[PDB]
Amino acid sequence: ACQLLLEITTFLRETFSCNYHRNMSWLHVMILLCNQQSFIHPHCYLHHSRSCARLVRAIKLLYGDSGMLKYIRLQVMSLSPAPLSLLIKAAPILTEEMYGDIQPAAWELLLSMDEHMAGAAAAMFLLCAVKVPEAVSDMLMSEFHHPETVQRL
Repeated sequence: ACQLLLEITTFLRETFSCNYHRNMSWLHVMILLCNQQSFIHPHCYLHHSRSCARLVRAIKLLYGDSGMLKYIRLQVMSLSPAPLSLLIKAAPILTEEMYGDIQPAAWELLLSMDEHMAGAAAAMFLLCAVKVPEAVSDMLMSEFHHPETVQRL
C-alpha cells in the first residue's frame, strides 16, 4: 500500500508542478509506519525486511510478464524502503515538525543490511539535517559522547 501511495505522490508532484500538491493526508501515516518499529522480536525491522523480501519473491514467482517483472526489477527493489522513499519524494511539503518526527527512524535504519533501505535512510537524514540542523547536531553530539562503546561505534 505504501508503494502505491509512493507512485500516487510521485505522479501528483510530477504533474501538478508542470491544494492537492501542497498538503497530503497520508504523510503522517507514513511517519508513524516508519517509527512503529522495534530497533532493539515479533516486529523488529529485520523481520519486516525479511517478510517484505519473501513477498517480493513470491509475487515475482506468480508473475513468472515483461511489464510487471521489469517494474518490480527497477521501480520496486524491495518493499520495506517504500515509506521512507515516499517521504523523500514529498520533501518540500514536509513541515519542520515532521522532519524531527522522522529523524529518529532514519537514524536507526542507517545500518540496515539492505542497501536500498540504508540509502533511503541516508537521504532522509541528510535532508533532515539540511532543514533542521540543530536537532541533528544535538543528536550527533549525544551519540558520539555516549557512555556505551557500542553506541559510539
